[PDB]
Amino acid sequence: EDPVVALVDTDATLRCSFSPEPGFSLAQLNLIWQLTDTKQLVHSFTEGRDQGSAYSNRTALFPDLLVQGNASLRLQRVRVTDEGSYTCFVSIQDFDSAAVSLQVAAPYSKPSMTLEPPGNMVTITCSSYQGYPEAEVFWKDGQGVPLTGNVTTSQMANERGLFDVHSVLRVVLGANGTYSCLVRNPVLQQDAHGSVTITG
Amino acid sequence: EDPVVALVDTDATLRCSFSPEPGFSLAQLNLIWQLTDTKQLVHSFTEGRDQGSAYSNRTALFPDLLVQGNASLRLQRVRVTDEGSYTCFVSIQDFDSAAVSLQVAAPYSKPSMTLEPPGNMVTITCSSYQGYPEAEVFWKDGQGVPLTGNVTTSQMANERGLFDVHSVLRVVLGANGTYSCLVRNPVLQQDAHGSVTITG
Ligand SMILES: *[C@@H]1O[C@H](CO)[C@@H](O[C@@H]2O[C@H](CO)[C@@H](O[C@@H]3O[C@H](CO[C@H]4O[C@H](CO)[C@@H](O)[C@H](O)[C@@H]4O)[C@@H](O)[C@H](O)[C@@H]3O)[C@H](O)[C@H]2NC(C)=O)[C@H](O)[C@H]1NC(C)=O
Ligand SMILES: *[C@@H]1O[C@H](CO)[C@@H](O[C@@H]2O[C@H](CO)[C@@H](O[C@@H]3O[C@H](CO[C@H]4O[C@H](CO)[C@@H](O)[C@H](O)[C@@H]4O)[C@@H](O)[C@H](O)[C@@H]3O)[C@H](O)[C@H]2NC(C)=O)[C@H](O)[C@H]1NC(C)=O
Ligand SMILES: *[C@@H]1O[C@H](CO)[C@@H](O)[C@H](O)[C@H]1NC(C)=O
Ligand SMILES: *[C@@H]1O[C@H](CO)[C@@H](O)[C@H](O)[C@H]1NC(C)=O
Repeated sequence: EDPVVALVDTDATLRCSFSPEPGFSLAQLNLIWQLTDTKQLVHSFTEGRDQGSAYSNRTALFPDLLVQGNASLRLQRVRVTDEGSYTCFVSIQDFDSAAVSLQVAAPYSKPSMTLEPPGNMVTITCSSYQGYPEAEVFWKDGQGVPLTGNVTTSQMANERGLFDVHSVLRVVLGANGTYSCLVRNPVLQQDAHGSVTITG
Repeated sequence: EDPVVALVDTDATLRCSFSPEPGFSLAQLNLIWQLTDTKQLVHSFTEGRDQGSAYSNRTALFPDLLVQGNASLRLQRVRVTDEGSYTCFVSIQDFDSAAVSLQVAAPYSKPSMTLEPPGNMVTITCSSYQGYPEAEVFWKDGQGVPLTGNVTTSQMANERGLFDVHSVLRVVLGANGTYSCLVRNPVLQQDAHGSVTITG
């Protein structure tokens, strides 16, 4: 740049320039015109808006032209007082984002078993403590095979969000049956079991 | 990214990343970690400083590692409540500057001439009005040749900064002399003159 010569009482243009990326949008652009030496503010374009002229009320941008990278300032009704160096600061912000999901877990304790002590309906109870998230519960006999029966299973969360699972199987008996509870944590893939065996 | 699995009561790390330019410095970087859905603030690094953890007091950056582009966040003493998606916003600011100097000008009016009316010391007076900046003043005879003599020249600025120049030449007379004043504006390179001619 050479200096800009302006007749007193006329309007003048102070050049400034940038090269915008194809992405570009004015919400990115942050633009300050300042008196070089003092660093007093003259005109600003920030946060997708054209703020005013700061003190003068005699300055303007070419708001239709910014997006194309013209940050030149227009100074009106020039006067001796305006003489000096002006500095144009142009900051473009490129914002990127990434997301990350946190999955929380806790293990369930070894279950504790309970019943009402051979063609009779009896109830077995599986209780396992303080795991997260909700567990998958499986009842099965001693050779891995699902037990038939009515099972009620509830899972109750404490103050800290952790679950205690309480699962109740009502069965009719067979003289030699083992009965098992597997409490699974899907997320950790940890398995907890207990089992009663009934002969007599 | 896959999701991050954290045992309750342990510490976990949420990854985030950037690729910095060789220029790069932390005063450029603006960094927000937010709960994706709510958009509540978790942790920020702005204006060359690491602001705190926002609400939790359980979060940290790796401040020694930012400059290399690691914006990962450390979450401490994890709990069910923390479960969710987190979003990391990374804005880098590249600031450029240019300076432009405004040189103001105004033209001087045609000078007006005055004297005390042939081997006598007389005084001629050049007055020119409202120019800017200070002018160069030249006294000369009628064939372009500098006049010898004592010249006093003063330049006085009005309310608006503009100069009136008043230049006084004291000469001894020669029976046939033309006397001239050239008032020059260096900046505009406009010349203003007046002249008296003296026969009798
Ligand atoms: C940013 O956009 C600006 C807004 O359009 C551009 O400004 C324009 O620039 C063009 C090309 O250089 C100028 O065209 C020239 O204008 C002069 C007229 O004389 C000057 O004096 C009057 C005062 O009476 C004042 O209005 C201006 O300062 C004038 O420049 C002609 O002699 C030339 O032949 C030619 O037509 C436009 O005048 C100018 N417009 C304004 C309002 O300044 C600028 O070029 C762009 N900058 C960048 C970096 O891209
Ligand atoms: C940003 O910088 C981070 C700070 O150093 C980097 O984090 C480090 O990443 C390395 C490489 O992947 C990890 O090394 C692995 O760590 C695990 C240890 O188990 C995890 O569990 C404990 C909880 O008890 C917890 O401290 C962490 O979440 C652990 O990751 C090992 O099994 C691996 O073999 C290997 O050693 C560092 O542990 C990790 N440090 C921390 C504090 O997280 C990160 O890689 C950088 N990110 C980017 C984008 O560059
Ligand atoms: C600047 O302009 C506003 C109108 O937008 C006006 O209210 C204010 O008084 C002006 N200030 C000066 C110093 O001219
Ligand atoms: C966060 O930490 C500051 C100490 O830096 C402490 O004064 C403030 O009470 C903390 N807030 C919470 C909610 O723990």
